[PDB]
Amino acid sequence: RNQQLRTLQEECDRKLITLRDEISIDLYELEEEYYSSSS
Amino acid sequence: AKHIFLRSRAAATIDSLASRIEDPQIQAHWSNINDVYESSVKVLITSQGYEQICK
Amino acid sequence: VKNQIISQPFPSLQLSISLCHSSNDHLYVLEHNLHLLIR
Amino acid sequence: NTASLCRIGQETVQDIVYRTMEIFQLLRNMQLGTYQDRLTKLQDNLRQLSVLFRKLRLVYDKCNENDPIPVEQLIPYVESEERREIAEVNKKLKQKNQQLKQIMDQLRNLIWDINAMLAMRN
Amino acid sequence: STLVDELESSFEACFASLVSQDQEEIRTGVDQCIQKFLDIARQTECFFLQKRLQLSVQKPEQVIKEDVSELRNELQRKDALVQKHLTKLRHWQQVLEDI
Repeated sequence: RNQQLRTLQEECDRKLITLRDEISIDLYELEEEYYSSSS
Repeated sequence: AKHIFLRSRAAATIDSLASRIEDPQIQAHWSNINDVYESSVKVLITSQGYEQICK
Repeated sequence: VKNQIISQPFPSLQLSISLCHSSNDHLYVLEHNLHLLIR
Repeated sequence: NTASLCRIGQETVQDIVYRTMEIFQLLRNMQLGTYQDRLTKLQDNLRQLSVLFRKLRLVYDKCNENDPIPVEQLIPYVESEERREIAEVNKKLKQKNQQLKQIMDQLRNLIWDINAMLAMRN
Repeated sequence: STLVDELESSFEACFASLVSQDQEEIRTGVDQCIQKFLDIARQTECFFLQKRLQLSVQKPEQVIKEDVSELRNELQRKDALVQKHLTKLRHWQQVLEDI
């Protein structure tokens, strides 16, 4: 039961890593969209 | 707790800078990878039109 | 007092730590990390 | 309107100048089947160069079609309803900047939550 | 007057170093063409500095036309991203219920 749940732990780690990266990309895109305006 | 509070205080200072001073432009960027105690952030205050020259 | 660690780290800052014993505003990251600290 | 055309003329002059340095940058990469790609690339580059030359001649005639008033009126000596639209939309775009500012502040709180997750993940 | 012509005159002079049918001519030839070519270019800027400052001070309307023109083009690109952002916002919806 140890490695079986550790595989799910690492799968969720990869999922949260991808979500964090994708999100951060959206945040930087929004930031440079605001900077595209003269502000 | 001191690390979180000091990051919040730095955020408060940079938000005061952003809201008070919008003249050149304000840019704040943060490292995507961080330590538990120390961080590394980038602050840019560069003019409105010719930022690519004043490097 | 009984379950209340009232801490004053800074002269302009103070925080409460409570054993909420329900016997059935808040930051979760500290105790969520503390679980891994004791693990 | 004509000021926008003069700005377009200035930017097309910059376009030809950047075109000149990019031609000198591209041609200096080759000295003496890889040769065919570079020459086709430079042929497309000079085709676009000729198109840019003719279009700057066109916009130069377009900006030179109208000038009677000469220079030295330009030195600043010390001795209608579109303005309502400008005044009303300036504070709307400022309000939009603030409305996205609170949103990105909430995202800042989210990213300060998420950077501590990997900090003590192990 | 005819300032493009002496500008484009220096263009084929820039080819004089390149096209033909001991190094000292080459360093001079690639120089004085270019230094006069940056001469002939920076004055067009100051000529353009003259021409649109003429348009800046002789009339105030082409100033505010281009001021509206830059903010409308900012008004779209502001709106261009936010419901793009919103559609994107809808994207990590189903990305996150995968567990």
